Amino acid sequence: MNTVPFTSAPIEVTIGIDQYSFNVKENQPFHGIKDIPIGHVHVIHFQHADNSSMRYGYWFDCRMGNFYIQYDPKDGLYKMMEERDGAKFENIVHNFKERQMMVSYPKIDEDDTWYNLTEFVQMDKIRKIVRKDENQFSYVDSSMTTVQENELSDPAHSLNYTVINFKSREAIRPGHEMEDFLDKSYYLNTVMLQGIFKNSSNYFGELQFAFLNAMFFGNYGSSLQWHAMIELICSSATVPKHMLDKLDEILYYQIKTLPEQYSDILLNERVWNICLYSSFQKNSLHNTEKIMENKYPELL
Amino acid sequence: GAMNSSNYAELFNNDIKLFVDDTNVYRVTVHKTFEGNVATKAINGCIFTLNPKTGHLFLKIIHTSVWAGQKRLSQLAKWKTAEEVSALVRSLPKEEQPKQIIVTRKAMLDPLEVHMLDFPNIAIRPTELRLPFSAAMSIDKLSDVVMKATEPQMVLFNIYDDWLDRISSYTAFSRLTLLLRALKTNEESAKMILLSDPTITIKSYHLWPSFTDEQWITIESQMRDLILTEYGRKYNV
Repeated sequence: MNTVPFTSAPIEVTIGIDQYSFNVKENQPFHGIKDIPIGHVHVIHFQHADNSSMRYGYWFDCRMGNFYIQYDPKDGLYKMMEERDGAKFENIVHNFKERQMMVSYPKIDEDDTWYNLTEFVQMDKIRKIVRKDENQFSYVDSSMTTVQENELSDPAHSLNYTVINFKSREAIRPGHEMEDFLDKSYYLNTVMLQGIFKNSSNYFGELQFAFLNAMFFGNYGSSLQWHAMIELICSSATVPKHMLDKLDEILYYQIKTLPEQYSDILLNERVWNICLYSSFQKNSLHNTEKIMENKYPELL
Repeated sequence: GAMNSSNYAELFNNDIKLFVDDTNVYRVTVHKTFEGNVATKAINGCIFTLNPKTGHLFLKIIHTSVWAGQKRLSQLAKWKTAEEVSALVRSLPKEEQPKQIIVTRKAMLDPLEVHMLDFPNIAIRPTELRLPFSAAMSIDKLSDVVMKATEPQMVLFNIYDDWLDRISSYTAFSRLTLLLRALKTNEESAKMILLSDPTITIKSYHLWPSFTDEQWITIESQMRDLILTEYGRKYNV
């Protein structure tokens, strides 16, 4: 179980760790998060009490290094940093553990929620979407634009999601206009899976990462990407059966975790109605269809 | 964006543009079968592609053979339309290519946009105008070339005859839409108005009769009377 110590908490903040969240008071003796499960990526996220603008946070994997959080009073945010001195880091963590100055990652033994949301998400793929090669962790916030959004402007602070555009020469073979526009299988299987992602696991990893950035940061571009990647599969007549069955699992857990009161900002009515009731795959997403109809019947 | 009453003069500026109307591409008769089911029989159709400034009409005749063994014909007709407009643009020299293509029905936007991806500088626009181009097949010479076709064919017309020698393109378009609206509203009454008087004929090389300027004023008033008369008959007003 790994640990992310905090130097201090000088400003009142809501701290997220994965799907959990805790309020910390201004100058409360808070020194971090312990018992973080090894084997998953994690996200540690912030929303300041005195300015709820910029949600921001850091994706990390405690297998890749020893990470801590320090508040920067100049840039006004909690920054993740890596400690290269293992013995220093162990000594600090031991001190804070003995003083009981850390919250414990509150995982229920039965509960696979986080694994179910991050099954295909790898740090190495996050670091290609979020480009800052000098750090082993990745900063995301509410306002970061996607390479696609920037096309339609600081490229270094951008989310390099794979561009999906149904009315692009990439999506439509000259001579197969009607075919490729009404059936996205070409675009899904040849261009995206065989060509860019190489396999369904990379595709699902990026879809799952897009959803989590949409949910944890209210990142609008991420929400666009999540729905585009769902619609691309649902709009394809020819999809490997394993991929459809896996997508239904993926989406079920995403819809299960979404805060009910964010459904109006996080769910696109057109896409979901198309995917569940009109698309080639309208009858392929039984679990997702049942949770959507029971939890969000007003959207449908 | 969309072409409306606000931007009507734009139709007659020096930017090449085409209207595309697909309402006569897929045409059927509906009939009973021997078992008392219903079946459709396709008849030859056409794409109506018009330059409103010059009157040049690119009439692509859609021969019934293009539907043979095809499904979802109403959907296919839109994509065939877009395919043929795309092929027409590619056939034209660069300096003759349109800068805008205005579709009369919004269902043509996606098909045409997808077929014109290679032309990102040609704008594909809808219109809020209710244009009576469906009545093209009430123009006897256009109906005749469509019905006689035994294979796919493009025929070129000037839908304004020689009117632009005497009137502006704004006025020519106004006269065309009035004639087509009248033919759409009461075809038999409109053709009587146009063809009643045997001393005024249609030149071999024309679509419409050889009215003098004063006769055009009379005809135009008779067409407006017809449309009003028919609106009164429709609404009992």
